[PDB]
Amino acid sequence: LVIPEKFQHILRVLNTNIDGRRKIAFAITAIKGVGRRYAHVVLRKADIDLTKRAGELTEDEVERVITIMQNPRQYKIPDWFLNRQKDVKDGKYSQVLANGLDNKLREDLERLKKIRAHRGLRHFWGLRVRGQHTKTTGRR
Amino acid sequence: SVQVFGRKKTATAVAHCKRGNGLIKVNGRPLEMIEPRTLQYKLLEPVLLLGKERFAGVDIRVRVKGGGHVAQIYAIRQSISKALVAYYQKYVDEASKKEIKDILIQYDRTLLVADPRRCESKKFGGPGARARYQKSYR
Amino acid sequence: LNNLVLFDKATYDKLCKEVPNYKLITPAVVSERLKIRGSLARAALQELLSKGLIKLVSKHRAQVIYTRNT
Amino acid sequence: GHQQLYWSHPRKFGQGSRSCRVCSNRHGLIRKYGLNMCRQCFRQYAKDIGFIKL
Amino acid sequence: RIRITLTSRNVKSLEKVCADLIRGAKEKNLKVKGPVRMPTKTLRITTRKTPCGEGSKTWDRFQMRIHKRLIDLHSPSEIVKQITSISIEPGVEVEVTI
Amino acid sequence: PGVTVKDVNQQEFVRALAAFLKKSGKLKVPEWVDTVKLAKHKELAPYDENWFYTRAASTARHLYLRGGAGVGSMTKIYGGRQRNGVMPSHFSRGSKSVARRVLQALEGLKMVEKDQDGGRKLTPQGQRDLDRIAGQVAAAN
Amino acid sequence: FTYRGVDLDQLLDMSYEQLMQLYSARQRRRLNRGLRRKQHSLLKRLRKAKKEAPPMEKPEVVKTHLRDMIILPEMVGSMVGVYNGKTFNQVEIKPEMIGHYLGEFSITYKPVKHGRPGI
Amino acid sequence: DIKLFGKWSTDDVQINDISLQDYIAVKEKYAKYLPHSAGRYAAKRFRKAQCPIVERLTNSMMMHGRNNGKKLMTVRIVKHAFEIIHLLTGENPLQVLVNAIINSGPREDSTRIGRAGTVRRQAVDVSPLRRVNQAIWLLCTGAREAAFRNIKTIAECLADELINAAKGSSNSYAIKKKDELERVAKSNR
RNA sequence: ACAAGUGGCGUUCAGCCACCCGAGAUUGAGCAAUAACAGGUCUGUGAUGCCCUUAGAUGUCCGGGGCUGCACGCGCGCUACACUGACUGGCUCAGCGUGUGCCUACCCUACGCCGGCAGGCGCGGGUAACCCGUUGAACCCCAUUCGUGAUGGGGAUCGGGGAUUGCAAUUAUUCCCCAUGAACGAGGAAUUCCCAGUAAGUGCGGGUCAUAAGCUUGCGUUGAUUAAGUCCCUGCCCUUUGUACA
Ligand SMILES: [Zn+2]
Repeated sequence: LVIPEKFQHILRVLNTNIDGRRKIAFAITAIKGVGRRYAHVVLRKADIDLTKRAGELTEDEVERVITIMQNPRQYKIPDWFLNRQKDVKDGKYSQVLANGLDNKLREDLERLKKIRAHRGLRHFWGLRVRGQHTKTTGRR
Repeated sequence: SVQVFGRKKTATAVAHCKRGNGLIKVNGRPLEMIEPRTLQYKLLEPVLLLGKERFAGVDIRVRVKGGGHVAQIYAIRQSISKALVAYYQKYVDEASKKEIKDILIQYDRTLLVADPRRCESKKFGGPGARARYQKSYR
Repeated sequence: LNNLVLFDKATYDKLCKEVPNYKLITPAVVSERLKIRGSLARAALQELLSKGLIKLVSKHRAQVIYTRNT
Repeated sequence: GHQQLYWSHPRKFGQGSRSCRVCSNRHGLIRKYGLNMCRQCFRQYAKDIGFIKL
Repeated sequence: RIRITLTSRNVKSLEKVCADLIRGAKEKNLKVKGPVRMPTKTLRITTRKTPCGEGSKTWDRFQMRIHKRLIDLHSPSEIVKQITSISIEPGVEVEVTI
Repeated sequence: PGVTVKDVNQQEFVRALAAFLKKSGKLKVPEWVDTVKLAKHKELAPYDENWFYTRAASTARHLYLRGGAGVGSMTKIYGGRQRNGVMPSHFSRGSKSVARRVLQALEGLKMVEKDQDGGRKLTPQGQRDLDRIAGQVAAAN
Repeated sequence: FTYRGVDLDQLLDMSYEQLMQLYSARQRRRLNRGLRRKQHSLLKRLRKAKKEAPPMEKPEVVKTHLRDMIILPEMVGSMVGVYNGKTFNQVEIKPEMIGHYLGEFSITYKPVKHGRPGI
Repeated sequence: DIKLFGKWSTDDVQINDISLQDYIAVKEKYAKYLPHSAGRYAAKRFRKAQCPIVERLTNSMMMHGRNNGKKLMTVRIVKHAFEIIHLLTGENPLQVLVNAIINSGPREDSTRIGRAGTVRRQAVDVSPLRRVNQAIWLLCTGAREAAFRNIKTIAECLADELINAAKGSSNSYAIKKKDELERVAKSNR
């Protein structure tokens, strides 16, 4: 309960500054593609007790979090959790994390802008996309 | 042997009181086992007020239904007090009933006398009985 | 608010040598004068009851009450 | 006209599948208990059915 | 074991015909268990008053009550035809099953 | 004295029956007890990973109090309040998968049988297994 | 181009039953509940237009009134007027358009480009 | 021997004013076990005064709309706040509530006149029941606004508020506003 | 249950106030006069008067489209701006009512099996105080964690997938899984609503409905502060008064 000598005040893992003063499954939420419902089963399958702060863990279990986190399908995070369950281009089952969800997002946006389907034209013009009224709401 | 109710609201409690070696059981659980415990003294108010010697011949079994939780508590204590007073008027002499009714009424009148207040109906033009909608002018 | 996530080196003599001389010991008591989080307050002030220098006066899910044992 | 496209649209499950049983309108109906009248034809014949204001 | 079942929208004609039927069955002294008062179903339809929706939005509340009773008796099942010939008053209708 | 479930405090008794349903090792634990949400309204998995034994403990207590119940009434007992975002909140029912697997897993250790009316009830053996645990919380004060 | 891991070079040999496993739930729901005579006779005239071209030329323009049709993978190459209520807009179907609706390629309204407020 | 919360004697506490002697109902008839009575008390003029003072105290903590209708939450809050009085000060808490309400009702006040929006106010004095319920309103403000945004929870803040009106420190929003709205009646004279 | 009994006030008359005995000492809604407005409705009408169109129809059908569009206002509402809280487990309680249909396909659902959900599949019950249903409702209660951070509040916008309805869901109908974390930290001049089971908090039925509620209509549950009065404000009625206004 006293700070260890192995206590970390920051982590910078996957190039986002994870603060060492917060709890672990709420420290990892800055990576886009893990939220909390992914996080608590990540620390369920990585076999770590949840109670510790971000600095209290050693580097070996932390790298077990990241290495099991990148391919969760090896370690029985099951198939309905997945972020892209059928890709347009690959067709593999994947859970896409911080910098790859962004690239797949703007490629799907620009693919919609290329082929003259509706939703990317609604995305480009400045409208709500999913059928909303913008007569009264959403004014900037 | 009496069974005499007490009600506050659509919550209805009736105690089954017959002769014995002392008992209080509200639907099979005793009086120290009811869920709200910030209101624990309300059910115990005849036990603290009358004393356990005044209950010393009876077996009281309380069966409740309906209402909320707090209205159910306020029907439990009223049904218990009416149970002991109905037993005391039928089987004990009436000056003991007079003593128990001035010790019970003067503390709180909901122990012996019911609550005539019920929920008044919604009418149109507003979300409750009295409240009305916001009525823009311009 | 910039609070401690775990105890520093000279926080333990403050936790052990100021706090049983306080009149009222709650989890809202130590964190104003210590700049700590309330999780340290709940866990550490629960652990002192096994050191036997406080007495539990009340327990609730929102408010816990301890004091000096005379 | 042709009797394979004229009134070929399904008149199950619609607002045009139901109408007032008196006045041939479809709007503001009262569907409960097999009345199937619109609200105005309820209010004309209301005491004649037995629905009484109390 | 024949149970006669009465239904109406008004209480007074139903009370007269149930009293008359139990008087005709208590004058011949069959075993009759008394009238069992089943709960009343209120058909309520709350419509708006205005035909074009312009005014101060006053609402209209209609209702109709259905009063549902029965008498049950143990007898020969062709003695039972002679009691239901006095019960032909309007309103109340009679359904008989065994 | 004679100690049944109805005479004792119900905050400790379900956790002591959960301690017995952990410590026997004859309650089966299926493969997906550690990744699931427990209805469509809750946000997260349980804090304590011992939720399956606690849920089975309370389920057998509910079969102690009122039998003649099934899965579809076990979801009526175990519903809750759905926060819906910017819409009003709602009451939304509990999961039939957890109740089906808990009640078959409680049938697996010969503690629970079905009712004559198609739903569920206790055995005499499952009656015994709960009154003994009520007898063992009865001395711990 | 490869769609769900399957290019068009191994997609044109599949039946609708093999399409049922890698499409979305909307189109799988549609081929579950099944198609009607209008789209199938449209498919008849689309096949008949696509046979009759010299192999660098397009098919002839077969227009239609159906905005709700699936892109089935055989239709890649076609020039189809899909009726938006005034106009039959010309689609050039490529294999990356498979799985979208036929009314996505006939746009129904104008870009809203405003002036002054009124009184 | 009616004891409040099971533990509080009502036999000994000292109302040191004459004007609130029939308007703080704490003595022997109004000794009740709980701050809940579910009463019919505000149905007539002047039956709300001989509601018990503890029952008015827990009902006036129900005030804002997140916490409307919830009584047992404030029964729990007043229970832990009375235990906070007995641990921090160690005197009978019913003297702390009596001293807070007797000391903090403002004895002079101001009225608006001036024909509805030109401000010239006039000083008059306050009726004692208005002093009692104004004191409970100025004691329930403060503490909720001083535990609105803080790390301090409400029970220590409310019990310290009743302490801070019982001894008269001028951090007390009951005592601070008491002095302010009596001194403006001093000023408009 | 009547201002009936008592005390007081009261031109000793209308009544008003207080208090016992009492379930109860202003429960709430329907109903609604003389007579008028150029109030709304010819879009409820096989109620209609006339004018209009009446076969390259303004009848009538089938098909795509529309009422949903957005440099922008105004109003009804919902959800919140958190520690009385949030999240996770346990515990225990209602009540108004709905339920297989001339026209016509459209229903309440027990229980068992398979899934993490919407659901899939089958035997049953019900035209109702019988079956769903002891309607195991939410808030409230009891312990865990969180610790004042735009944070674990806010869940707006935005991606892939699965199911249901239907002839058909694109301009996502609905639902669930995962991801994303916008102002917002309690709102200024003006103003809306309200007096006891009342405001408010909180859910459940009815309507519309092949799918169904941020609306409306009811039901209950937890349940208060404050007033027991005035004509200052806003409307309105009345009496006296002025007219060349009808
Ligand atoms: Zn009608």
